[PDB]
Amino acid sequence: AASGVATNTPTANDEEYITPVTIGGTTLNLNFDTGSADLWVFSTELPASQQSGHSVYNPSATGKELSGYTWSISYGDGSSASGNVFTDSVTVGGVTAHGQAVQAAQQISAQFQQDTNNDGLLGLAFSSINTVQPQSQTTFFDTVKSSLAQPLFAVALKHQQPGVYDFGFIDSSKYTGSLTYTGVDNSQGFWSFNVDSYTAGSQSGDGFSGIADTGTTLLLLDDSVVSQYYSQVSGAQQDSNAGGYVFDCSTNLPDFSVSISGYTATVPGSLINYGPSGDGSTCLGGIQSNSGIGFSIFGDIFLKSQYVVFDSDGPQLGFAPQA
Amino acid sequence: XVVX
Ligand SMILES: *[C@H]1O[C@H](CO)[C@@H](O)[C@H](O)[C@@H]1O
Repeated sequence: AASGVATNTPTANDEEYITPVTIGGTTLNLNFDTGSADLWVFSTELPASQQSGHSVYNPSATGKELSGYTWSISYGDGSSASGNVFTDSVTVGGVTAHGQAVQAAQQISAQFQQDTNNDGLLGLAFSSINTVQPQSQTTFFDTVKSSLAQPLFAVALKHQQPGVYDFGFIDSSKYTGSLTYTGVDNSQGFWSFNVDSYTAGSQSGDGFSGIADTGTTLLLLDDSVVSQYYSQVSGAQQDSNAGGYVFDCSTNLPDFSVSISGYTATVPGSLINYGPSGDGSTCLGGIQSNSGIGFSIFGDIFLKSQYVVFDSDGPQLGFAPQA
Repeated sequence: XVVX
């Protein structure tokens, strides 16, 4: 049976986490995203000026092209990418997927052309939302799941420290106590779960649902919740230059917690200070609006406080405080 | 930050 550990590393301010992946012999730094199901990479099919600053995949060398297949993806932050498809060997933390579909970029939006920290994304959401056409393909995880010791992956994302992606096994030294599991609704292709209630510093409220997304930087919640939270932060104000609520970096922030199947997952106020807003001497809050979409995005801000198990049996998600 |  297989299992492996891939090490992730946060970029500046923990904006994103990158992990090396070897494709057909070439190592690329990818952003592992539990919010999507496409494995796409910068390739030699891109204009030479866009290959700059990146490690790129050369399909010609080792991939097998899927004639007539294309892919096109759009993310929540408005970025997008599109291209063609090849099958190749993909290795993550010593676990190799043979014949994995690799989406070679032909076009990338400005956000991607501006970010030299990654060379593409590896999606870990359910394969049901993979964008390959005419026939969708399976994610790296779905491709290898049957060969793992256990059909799950686990993640420990840290604040300005290397973290891990455990594939096929749980590392009990990564958390305190025992894990608590909750059921997942994969109907929209996400690792979606329910919270029974929340505590925002001195205020508590009713439950809601959200997705566990390693690919989103912040904790995105309903506007009501956001308001409630910053109403308790002396001098907090919205700053469009920064992207949301900002405050004095020295401010004492309240904790934020959610009740999940009887387990209280708490994000300490210190992790809610994202970092410099880069607009003077204010810091950006880790909690921001979800734009009225109807469900919350449990992004990296949240994940830095827990060890999370993504289990395909159920499916279910397990949580415990990071050790 | 991003939203992916
Ligand atoms: C993950 O688990 C596999 C199967 O137990 C081991 O062979 C591997 O070394 C790692 O512990």
